[PDB]
Amino acid sequence: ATIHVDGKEYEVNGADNLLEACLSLGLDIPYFCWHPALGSVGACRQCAVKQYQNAEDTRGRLVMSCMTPASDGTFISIDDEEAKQFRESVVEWLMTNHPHDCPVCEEGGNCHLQDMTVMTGHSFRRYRFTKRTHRNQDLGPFISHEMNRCIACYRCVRYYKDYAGGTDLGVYGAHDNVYFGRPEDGTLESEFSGNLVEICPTGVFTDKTHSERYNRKWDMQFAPSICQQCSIGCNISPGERYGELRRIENRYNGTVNHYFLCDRGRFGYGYVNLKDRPRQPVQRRGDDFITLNAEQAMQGAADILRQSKKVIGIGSPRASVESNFALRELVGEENFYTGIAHGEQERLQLALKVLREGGIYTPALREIESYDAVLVLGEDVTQTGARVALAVRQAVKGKAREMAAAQKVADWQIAAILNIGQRAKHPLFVTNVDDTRLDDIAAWTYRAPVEDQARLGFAIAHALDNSAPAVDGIEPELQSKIDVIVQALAGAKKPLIISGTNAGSLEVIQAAANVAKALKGRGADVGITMIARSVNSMGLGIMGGGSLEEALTELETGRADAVVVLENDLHRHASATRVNAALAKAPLVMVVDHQRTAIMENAHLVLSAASFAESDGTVINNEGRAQRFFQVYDPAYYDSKTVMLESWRWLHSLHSTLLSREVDWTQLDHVIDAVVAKIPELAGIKDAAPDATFRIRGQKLAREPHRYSGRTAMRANISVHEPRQPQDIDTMFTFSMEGNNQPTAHRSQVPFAWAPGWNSPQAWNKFQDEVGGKLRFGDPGVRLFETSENGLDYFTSVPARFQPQDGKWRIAPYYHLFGSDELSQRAPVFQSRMPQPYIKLNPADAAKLGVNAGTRVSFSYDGNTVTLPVEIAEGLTAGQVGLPMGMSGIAPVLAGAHLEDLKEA
Amino acid sequence: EPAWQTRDHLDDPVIGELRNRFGPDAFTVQATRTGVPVVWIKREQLLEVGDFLKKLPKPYVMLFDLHGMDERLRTHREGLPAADFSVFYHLISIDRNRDIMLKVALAENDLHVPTFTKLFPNANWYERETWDLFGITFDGHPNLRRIMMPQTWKGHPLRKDYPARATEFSPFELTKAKQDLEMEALTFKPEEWGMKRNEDFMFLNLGPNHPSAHGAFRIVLQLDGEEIVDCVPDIGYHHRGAEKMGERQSWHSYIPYTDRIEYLGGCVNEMPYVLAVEKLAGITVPDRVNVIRVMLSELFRINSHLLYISTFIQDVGAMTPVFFAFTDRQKIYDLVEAITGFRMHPAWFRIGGVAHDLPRGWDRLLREFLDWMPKRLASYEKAALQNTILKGRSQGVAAYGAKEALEWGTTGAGLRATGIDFDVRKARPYSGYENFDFEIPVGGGVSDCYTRVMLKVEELRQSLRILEQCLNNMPEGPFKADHPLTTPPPKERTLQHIETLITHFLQVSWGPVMPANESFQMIEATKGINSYYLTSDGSTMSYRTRIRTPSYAHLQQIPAAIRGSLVSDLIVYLGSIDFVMSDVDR
Amino acid sequence: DFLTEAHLDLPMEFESIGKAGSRLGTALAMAVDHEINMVSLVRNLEEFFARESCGWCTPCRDGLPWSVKILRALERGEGQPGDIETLEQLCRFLGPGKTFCAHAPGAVEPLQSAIKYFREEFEAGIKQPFSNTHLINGIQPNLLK
Ligand code: SF4
Ligand code: SF4
Ligand code: SF4
Ligand code: SF4
Ligand code: FES
Ligand SMILES: [Ca+2]
Repeated sequence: ATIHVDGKEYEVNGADNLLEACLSLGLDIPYFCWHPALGSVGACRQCAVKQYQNAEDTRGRLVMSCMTPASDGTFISIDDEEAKQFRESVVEWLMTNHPHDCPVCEEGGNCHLQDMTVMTGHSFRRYRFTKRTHRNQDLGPFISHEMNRCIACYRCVRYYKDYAGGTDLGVYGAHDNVYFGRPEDGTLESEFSGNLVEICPTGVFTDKTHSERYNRKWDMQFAPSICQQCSIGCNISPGERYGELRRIENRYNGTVNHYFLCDRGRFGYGYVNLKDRPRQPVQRRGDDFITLNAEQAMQGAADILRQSKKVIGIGSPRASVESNFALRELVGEENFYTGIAHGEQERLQLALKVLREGGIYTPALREIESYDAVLVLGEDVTQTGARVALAVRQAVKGKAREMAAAQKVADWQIAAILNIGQRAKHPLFVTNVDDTRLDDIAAWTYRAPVEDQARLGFAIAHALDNSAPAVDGIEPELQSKIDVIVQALAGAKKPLIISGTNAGSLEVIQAAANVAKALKGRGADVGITMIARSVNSMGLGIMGGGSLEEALTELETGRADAVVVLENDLHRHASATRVNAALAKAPLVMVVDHQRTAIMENAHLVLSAASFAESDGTVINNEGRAQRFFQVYDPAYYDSKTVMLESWRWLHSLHSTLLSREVDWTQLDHVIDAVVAKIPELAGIKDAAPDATFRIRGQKLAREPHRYSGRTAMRANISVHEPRQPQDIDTMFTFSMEGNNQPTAHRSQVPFAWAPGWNSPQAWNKFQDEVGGKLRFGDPGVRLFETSENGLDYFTSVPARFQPQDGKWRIAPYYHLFGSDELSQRAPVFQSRMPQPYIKLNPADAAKLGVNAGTRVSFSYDGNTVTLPVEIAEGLTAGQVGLPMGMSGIAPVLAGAHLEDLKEA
Repeated sequence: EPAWQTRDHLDDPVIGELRNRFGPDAFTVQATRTGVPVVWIKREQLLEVGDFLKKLPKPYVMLFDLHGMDERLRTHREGLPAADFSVFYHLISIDRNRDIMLKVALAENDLHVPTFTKLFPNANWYERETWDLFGITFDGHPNLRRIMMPQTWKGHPLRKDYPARATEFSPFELTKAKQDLEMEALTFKPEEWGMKRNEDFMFLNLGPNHPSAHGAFRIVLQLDGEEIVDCVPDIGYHHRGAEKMGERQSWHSYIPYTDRIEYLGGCVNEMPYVLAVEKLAGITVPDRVNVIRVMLSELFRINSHLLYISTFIQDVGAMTPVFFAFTDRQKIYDLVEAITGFRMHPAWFRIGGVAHDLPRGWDRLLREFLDWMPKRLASYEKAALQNTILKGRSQGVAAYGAKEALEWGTTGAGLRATGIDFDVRKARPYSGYENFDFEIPVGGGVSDCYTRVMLKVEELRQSLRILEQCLNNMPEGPFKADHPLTTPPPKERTLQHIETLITHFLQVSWGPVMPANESFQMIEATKGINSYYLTSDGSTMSYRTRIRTPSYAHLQQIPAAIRGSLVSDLIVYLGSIDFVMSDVDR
Repeated sequence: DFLTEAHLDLPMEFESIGKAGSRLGTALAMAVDHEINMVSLVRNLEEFFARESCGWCTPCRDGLPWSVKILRALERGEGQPGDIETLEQLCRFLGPGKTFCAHAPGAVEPLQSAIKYFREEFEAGIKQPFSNTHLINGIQPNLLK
């Protein structure tokens, strides 16, 4: 398609509207109510241009560039006098009721309305009358509400209802008294409600967790990082001021997590700012806790490790690839144990075998939205992999998208698309032990135990392909539902099967693999997605090693007299009493961690490791994509006594001091090269990000904006002399503003989006090749493995049906986005959002036990009696008791286990 | 058509002459807001174009400026030849009252240009600075050594990949070995500086500590007895990195740094920068703004000229007029403090106007100064300036004609004492200087020390006349333009209107967004012609800030004019130039 | 749009009333006598149109109340200079294609027809000088001439 903007010819896409096409060309058109992820509605009337019928036309007519397709031979003008006057008039009309609030507004300096007021050239007020006002609502602990600043652009309601699928936010009222919020005061119930702080172009919805310790955008030190709160691996921009992690912003990755994060990643960063974190190496000597610096810590640790007869290392899926590899090199490959349980490791290795050996393509997070039917087996996606649930919602709305496409309606005209596809949607079949948050859009939901969900998957795979093993004992109603699922999956051009290791069942993963293989054998374009547990679960599975139980037996038998635990609390993967006894028996325990865990009391040496905000490294997400996260700030810049290093730095220096009695720390690229050389399965992490010698025309990449302030006063209370700027020898970024952050710079890692005239998160449009697409020079991250040429065989281990045995209670896992993650519960802002710890019971089981809803019952697990209140779960199958996984005192390894003497306290 | 409009200047006769001489495809005409024809010339034709411009019927006789630009980070290079670096040559024809900017594009690896010193001798120091700050080598230079930074310096400071701030570098540690090594570097060696040495040529060191108000600097002197056979000035001891700070500060926040370029000039130094930024922004200031800026420029011009005359008289040997001239400076300082709130660096001019309105009672203080000044000036003349000992120390000392002033880029009183009537306020009028009735004094043809001092006295009297006209006719109106890019907006509308608050919020935090263009403004400063050449890449910071100062030209003209004279003649010549080392180094 | 006595001899067709600068509409004409002030009538019309906006799109929702407040100021004689220019710009920028639907063009048709035909009644409301800012002590204002 050929367009002519202000007499200049451009080649665009005819399927795009004029606004996104002109923004992709670098032209500036003001806009409020259009979003690339949400489509065009024509509400704010800000994107007006002047369209001409032909080339020799002078009058023209004001059209809206978001509502006008960028067809071939189009003639428009942006800098026309009438279009400029109308855009300034629209800004003026929006400014008639706006409060004089910019100094006391958290959106100041980050405001789209500020940028568009300046861009339209409106700086003189002639409106002399009153301004309308609105009371505010309490929207919970994460979102702060201020309705006076609203411009009625309907972005919040469109995102929250059409895109996110939420129900409790809406628009109320009339002509100029439109109110946007909840019908009553209460917490916003959506798991993706935190994206409202970037969706809203004004300061109506603001980050309250950031608003506590608020600082402006220009004062932030930003980094490109990966969110560590689950396995999806969404790209984030952590921003820091005065030595504390101030905010998490969404970093655009067109392949993974383009515009949106979930609430756990956006608000669960508060564990970094905890005051109980280790900041210096501490050595235990009797009842004394001697604080050392790094050199004598390495010397002492080297002597005690050299005096030991066998040293073992227990890793974690929390730690990066480099840190786990450094521990594995320090203790040896045969003495390296993964920090997860045997069942967790078996499920994770089976998921990895399915992903990189099953011959079925694993889609990216953005690619999930283009699938025609979704079957979720066992995995509570909204509570474990929430962004996959959001992409599943988009894939479900794909049917309305294609129905509107069949009527020659453009893909950006979202209102007509939703009008045509009223309630028709792509098939979604979710299985769980109880209700999920995807039940409102699911074609079917199966509330059953994990054995029954696995049997349903095996029956689906057998009905799709008769070479798969059959299931005997299917009820006719269950057979009818299986036939419905099979008829939906067989007629889908792009079926998608989503499972994971959080269900606590190997057979669920086997059934999902069988369904994917049966769909692949029919020639369908089937994709499979496995949801892991932690941020680097896939990387720890690829690296491999023994389980935690083998390490505990090695400690208990006396064969290992020294244990090095890397960033693992060890209570989430095994029983606490066994771990405590095995660690107390060992004469040397060294815990390398950034959080104050419970096993540090028995630890002889504690190494103050760095979190993701203070370290660089590589993490492998659930799809096998290696992603590099970069250090945000130097911990020792403010507190000069703080000795907090990277975990791989700690362990590599320890290995060097053990081998040659000299302290060499590392460079990060050396550890990357060591990983690539020693582990050929992790050889793709070299190309995840360029090395520390990468420059943009000779200069580094800036972590903080060019208008960063306070440089001669941030440390003036400690010392009036300005200290040395922190040097970054590990990566290509610099701890200063003397770098490159141009939108046209040839790079893939963007610490933050800023353009002249675009201070809001809309500068990502300037940082993309086309608006709403990918990054201009490719998205960061590289897939570790390609799709295999040949697949697996059918798993013939069909489990027997769930039999409720008397006196034993099967623990059904319940996951919560706020509470199940290990580090997110440590964030103090989560405790208001974290649920109370209950236990779920069937009505029949509660009536048999004589217990009501809310009464306290006590159960003993591994000789430990604990009491919890009771809810009555209607969808939970009898013979099962429902436990919330990852909570205080409930380890995630309890999923799929059994319970004894569960009785009323 | 407004004066800030983008023009290609294809109607200039020099463009047609170059078309008829070198051909249409030989060069590229660039449309800028500089007001000058910008011609991108190929490198191998640069000396041919220079010869052709030097041999025109009305020739381009003065190399106004010569410097470089790092074009690697420049994104908006539409209509421009492909370049990693560029070298620009600003040349002035006074007979036509026109000027032209030649530009030579350079790749990153082939950073060599033919030297321009065979056509203009000021290209020596200009190319030495261009090599020092950008690494561009000039083939055929007599000595291409560093002129701003020490010889033991690594890297070129004005490149875009060079870190600007000292906090980026390690803090300054002075050890014994470091002190010895840097003291060895400052030692003078006859062979390295191109002295080209008789068993009697002794060597003399003047600085670098300097007992005068105009900076600290060195002159190394080759002496036959008392006669100066050769000399080369050593500068760079006062280098503040002001252009690198221009690339480091926003448009609004750079104005205090523009103040300290010529620290005896103040608002005179602020004027060309804000005029060039207003050209970039498309801002035409109202008439009251123009009259206020003219009034403050003339006040600071009288201050600078008073200090210059007092310092010259003190350097001759009479020490009382410095006391009285600093009392008159205190009267000027009273008025300037009342208007702006500061004495020497007011930083009071703004993009689109001035920081505040004139306070109530400014006319009273201007009346006291206008009544005070002329009797004091007449007493200065009768007590010291007509003294025959001062005349013997000054008349005929370091004299040059129109050709030597033109070939060395000398401007101000040194140029006008050669008889050349070239003042910026009358040739290329700016800031409403065409509405003021004043005369431009000129000399007889010879630029003595005494002739320059008497000319500066005459411009002091003419500035008093301009101040009287400003006092009698000051318009009633706004002190700031009504443009959306007026930085900052008027304060009360910021304090009670949300759109004005938004404009102020974004203009003082992120900075105002100048659209990507090039602008240029030259003004008649207190010491000559001062110019700002500002390249904007569409951001809130300057992509390139080039500050041309006349003191650079005068310090470069010193060895040609003081050769064959005495050391006391050199002291008198230094006292009669009206320079400062911040102007030289900046 | 309002029409005068000279337009009374016009056939009630779409093309005939359209060529006079008005619309045939529902063809139910409403007659205004000499006792009715045009400013009060247009204020009533714009108050109806401003309170019956659906709130979707910016120009109607945020410019009809501005016209209502300007007409209220003109009704009590508190009008300031530039009010009628603001009303004319509100007419021009709320026409067809500028708003999401046709409610606001029909809103601004009576306002522009009354400004065109009965401007002397709108001139009578402008009595006070224009004042948007109050004095702030210690800051000299920008006296825009
Ligand atoms: S939302 Fe934007 S325009 Fe409104 S008060 Fe906040 S910063 Fe100012
Ligand atoms: S609250 Fe924000 S996103 Fe919602 S309509 Fe108002 S300005 Fe738009
Ligand atoms: S889905 Fe997972 S990786 Fe993404 S923001 Fe949420 S917790 Fe972080
Ligand atoms: S013009 Fe129509 S769509 Fe726009 S706010 Fe008014 S009634 Fe609603
Ligand atoms: S962006 Fe087009 S009308 Fe809102
Ligand atoms: Ca580091």
